[PDB]
Amino acid sequence: NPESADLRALAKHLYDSYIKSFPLTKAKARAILTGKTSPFVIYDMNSLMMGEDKIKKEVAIRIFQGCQFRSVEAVQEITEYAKSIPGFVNLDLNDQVTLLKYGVHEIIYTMLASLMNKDGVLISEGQGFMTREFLKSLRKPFGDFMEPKFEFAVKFNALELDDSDLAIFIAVIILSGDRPGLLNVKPIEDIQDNLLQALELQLKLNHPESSQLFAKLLQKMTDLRQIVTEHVQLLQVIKKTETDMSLHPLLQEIYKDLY
Amino acid sequence: XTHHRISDYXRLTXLLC
Repeated sequence: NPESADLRALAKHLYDSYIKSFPLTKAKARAILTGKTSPFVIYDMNSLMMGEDKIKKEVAIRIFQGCQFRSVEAVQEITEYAKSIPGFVNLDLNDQVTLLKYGVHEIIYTMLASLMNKDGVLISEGQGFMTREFLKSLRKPFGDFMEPKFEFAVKFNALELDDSDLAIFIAVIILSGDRPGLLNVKPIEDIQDNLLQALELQLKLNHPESSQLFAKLLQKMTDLRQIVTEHVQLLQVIKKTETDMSLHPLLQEIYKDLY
Repeated sequence: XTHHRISDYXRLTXLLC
């Protein structure tokens, strides 16, 4: 019960910190996508054109770079969140850097799911919606860059997690003892073990009807690793065909010798 | 603060530290 209390207090701390760290939450995204509050819809080139006035070189490059710029803002928010996870800033600084390098894209994809449905994605802080079909229409090699993310999101969203759940799950992901090059695995696994028990208790309290949710969520962590792998490869291709396209230097730091 | 790979992580270190 004092442990129970501690675990609930940890869940609460992380939820509070998540809210502070991430302006566009799942609750906020769901309210927008279901009308409880509509986004300008971009479904083709003409609507993209009309969209540029209403909300905020070649189109496919502009959209891809838009995705990168949004990722950069997510890295910032995730880094702030990570600093609030009890124990994190007390780790070896080399290890903190390794945990962020490998963790940030997995979190990006997790949280991107909140903004997605099977037909498209919220953009521009919820002021626009870009259709999946439109993102598939872009020229090679950009035609498919979002499809792995959509596929993940549709499956992930079927678990009906809320932000209080997500706050604990993303903490678990960052505190992964199996990242390459970690110097002190045991303190990381110790923190993750607390987070995992917090997660288990949260899901039991918050999703009593979902009998195997904890196990299902652990599997998603593994799935996240593959989208990242596939994304980095996709970037290799693009770095080949598109030598003139500037990449974002923060992302270059993250991607350098990643996998 | 400083760390072994800082010279390759100016921007990330800016955020973390």
